[PDB]
Amino acid sequence: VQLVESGGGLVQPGGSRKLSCSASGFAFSSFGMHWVRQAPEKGLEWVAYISSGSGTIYYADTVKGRFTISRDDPKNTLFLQMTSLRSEDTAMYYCVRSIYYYGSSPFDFWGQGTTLTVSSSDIVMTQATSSVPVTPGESVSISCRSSKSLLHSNGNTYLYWFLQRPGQSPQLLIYRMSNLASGVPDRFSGSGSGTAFTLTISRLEAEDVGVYYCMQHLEYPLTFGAGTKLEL
Amino acid sequence: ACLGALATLFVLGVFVRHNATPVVKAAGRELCYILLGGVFLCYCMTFIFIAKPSTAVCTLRRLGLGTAFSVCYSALLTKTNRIARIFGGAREGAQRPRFISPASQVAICLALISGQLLIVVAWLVV
Amino acid sequence: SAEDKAAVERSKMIDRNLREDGEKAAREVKLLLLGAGESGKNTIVKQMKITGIVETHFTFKDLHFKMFDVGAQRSERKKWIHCFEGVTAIIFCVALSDYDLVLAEDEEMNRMHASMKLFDSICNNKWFTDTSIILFLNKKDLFEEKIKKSPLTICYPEYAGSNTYEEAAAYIQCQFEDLNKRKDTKEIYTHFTCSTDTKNVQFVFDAVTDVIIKNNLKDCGLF
Amino acid sequence: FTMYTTCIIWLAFLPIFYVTSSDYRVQTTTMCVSVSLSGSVVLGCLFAPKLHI
Amino acid sequence: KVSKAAADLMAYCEAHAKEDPLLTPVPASENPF
Amino acid sequence: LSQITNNIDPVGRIQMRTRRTLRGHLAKIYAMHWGTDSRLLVSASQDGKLIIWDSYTTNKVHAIPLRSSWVMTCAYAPSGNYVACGGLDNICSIYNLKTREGNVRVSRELAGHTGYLSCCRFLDDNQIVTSSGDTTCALWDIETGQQTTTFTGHTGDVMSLSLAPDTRLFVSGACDASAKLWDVREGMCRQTFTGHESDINAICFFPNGNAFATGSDDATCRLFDLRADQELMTYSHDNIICGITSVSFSKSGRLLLAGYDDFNCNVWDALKADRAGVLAGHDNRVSCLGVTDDGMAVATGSWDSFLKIWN
Repeated sequence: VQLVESGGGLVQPGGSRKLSCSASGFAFSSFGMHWVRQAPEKGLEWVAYISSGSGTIYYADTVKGRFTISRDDPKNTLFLQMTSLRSEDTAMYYCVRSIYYYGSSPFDFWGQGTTLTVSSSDIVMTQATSSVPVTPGESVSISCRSSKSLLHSNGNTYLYWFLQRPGQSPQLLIYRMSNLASGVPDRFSGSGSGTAFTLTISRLEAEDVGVYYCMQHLEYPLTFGAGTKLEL
Repeated sequence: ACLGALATLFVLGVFVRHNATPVVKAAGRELCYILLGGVFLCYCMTFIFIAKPSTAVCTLRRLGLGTAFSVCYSALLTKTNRIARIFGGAREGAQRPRFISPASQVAICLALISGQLLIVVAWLVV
Repeated sequence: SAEDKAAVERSKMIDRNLREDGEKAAREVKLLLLGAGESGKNTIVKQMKITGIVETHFTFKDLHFKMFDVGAQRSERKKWIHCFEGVTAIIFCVALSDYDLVLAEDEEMNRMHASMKLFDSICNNKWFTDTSIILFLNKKDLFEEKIKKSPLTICYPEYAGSNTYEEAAAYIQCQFEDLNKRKDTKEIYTHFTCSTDTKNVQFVFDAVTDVIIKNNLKDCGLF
Repeated sequence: FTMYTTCIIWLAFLPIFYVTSSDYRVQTTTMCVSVSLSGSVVLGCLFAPKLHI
Repeated sequence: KVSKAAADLMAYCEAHAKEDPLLTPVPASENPF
Repeated sequence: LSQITNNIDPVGRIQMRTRRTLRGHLAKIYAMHWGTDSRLLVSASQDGKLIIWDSYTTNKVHAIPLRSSWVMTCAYAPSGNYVACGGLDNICSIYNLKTREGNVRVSRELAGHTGYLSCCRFLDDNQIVTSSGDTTCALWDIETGQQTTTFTGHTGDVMSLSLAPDTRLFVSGACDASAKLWDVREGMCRQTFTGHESDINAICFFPNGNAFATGSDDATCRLFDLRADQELMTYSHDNIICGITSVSFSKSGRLLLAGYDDFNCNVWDALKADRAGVLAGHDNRVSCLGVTDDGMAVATGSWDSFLKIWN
């Protein structure tokens, strides 16, 4: 149930350290894990992914051949080796679980992660807005675009929405842009065509200051984008 | 060789005449059939060895000798493997071991014969 | 096939897990138990290591035995037996001393007659034609005492013989082994059981090994 | 037992042809009788239950 | 009456027969199976 | 009445082939209940497992073990969140599908019967109904795990149960050659139908909620209504001797999907009373016929560990 990370601190570019994410309270042998990081100035970016049960491997374009990740089900741990570190990797690494099947809820629960500082084909998707003032209780309708048509052969779109509250884990809001996940109220309504997407929120509540992010799962590269922040 | 072929034909006939008896049912029916075929092919090879040597006849010799030996060897190997199965199955759980059906054993011995033919033609083309 | 790759990988993983579980289950031979009420069930299920039916599992000589005691079943036998295909053998527990007694169901039929009717019913069905039966004979000392006290002529009128235990046991060995239509595919293994002669699991072990060997040979036509 | 007998027959016939391979003028004639003896040995191994019945 | 029930069942089977793929030649391309 | 049903034009000989070959089971299949979304189905293995198969992509998602090795039947919730399992140990386990921190976890074990769970069904998320083997097809709850209504009135034992789209009534056939129409509200039996000789193996229900068909082991099917109190139509065959073990209806109700023990199934016509098509292709006898709510798939659960969608 919990996802606790440890092993952070000040490191040197090109050094060595051991990072793990301890998790207990679920079937770790039937849940794929991600390592999506969050930079303080740059949006999230997925780097690596292991299938459920030490299966297939998924990497990014600028990481293939540099990083190495292993898992241990009897030990229930994740072994990460950080080598050839650059001065531009300041981010918040997460230990997020996911399961994929018919009607599943991928990226349901996200980890906490630890921070670290240092001294001195591909699918891309753009956003619409950056930071606009939104008053609570106005039925906000957020829009988003894409660079591809979400018209897969199965007959459903692949657009997940996430929100990072201050000091709170980036929990899931809605999966497949048409089915609400667990832990959210019955106020989000997602729709749109294969290219453009929209999400209406009526009867807003307090603490709605998190930034919204979108994610597509048509291919291996997972890009969140810049981010559309909401003000008071 | 003619006497051996006659004996093989007679024993094959007396095997196929009565098949409901447990004597011929204990060993593999298809296995004993292919073993008798391999013995008959050994006798045909003995016939061919005494003939006018020709490139076609000589290639037929080179293939048929190995084929006739390998058929008998693979039939005996399959029979003894089934005997190892009956010996080791009672010690383990109550499950049907892999490759137990008669057609599966025919496929296995035919694959062994095909491998023998493959290696003999791979050395023949040189 | 783009986003469904994880689904197919999880399907293959759980399919490998199901195949492993099925191979582990096939390693455990399944046996059922039948008989009358209190026919010697506790004497054989209490020596092993171990409403609805009871299912126990015990390892012996690197072999897992899964015993299924039906016991009390309010429903009729025609239903749960009709859906019991895939078993190696069955067990029939009876007590030879239950020949002078009458069950408290009709006060007109003998307990041995009811056991013979149950045997003829479970041996003349389309589901237990290739299944063997292992007969357990519980409380043989009670049967010896009864045959020393009773001449057995009241239970079987057509029987004729002296007053002893060996010939009566032999007649029992030839009374439950002829109700079946054939003996080539319906082999029967009979064994005695009492307070003494502990560790009778060797007999059932030999019997299950023999029946699974005969089944594997009949699969390939070797039998 | 018959398989072991056939195997020792093979192991006994192998040096026979290994030493008779010299002077191939007679080896070309002994090949036929050697193959015939091998076929007869296999026939005996197979028909021992048939010969007993 | 049994005739009224039979007529009602026949009317229901004839009126809802358009949305039943078991009685109509559905194309195999657009069908998921 | 049999004269007014002879004027309808015959639908003719219909022939349908298989769509998906659900391979992976290594034991017998006794019940394969279908969901409401016409996409997922559940299948009850016989060794230790219960697999919720997919129909379109044909890929398994949850193959969950059970404490009971023998699973007599299964039921899939209309919401797709819980599943009910039969068996002989009188434990109708309710597994939670959409659970947090895990794949599938058991919610409650339903105990308190003496027969055997033969056919479970779900009225809603919580209020569920079972059909035990000791002539007690009582209703159950999930929150408390105790019975609320007990249905009696069958002489022998019951081994079949079917619900209604109205969810207020449900008919169930027992092994005494009688199907009783119980009401969930009052708990009593509205009417018990008579006219068949052999036992009722499995029973179906008409889509509208005014008729049903029972599966008798006498090679005879009957179309019995709810307000007529009389058998309307019968379907018999001469060149067969085995009886139907599972009956189902399509989205319209004309195609009666019957499953015999001839290692195949048949499609009867509810008006012409003639065998439209024969669905062969099973090595063993079929045990269940699951038709979707929209007639998009007709799955079969024959004992050969093969689920064939004949649509």
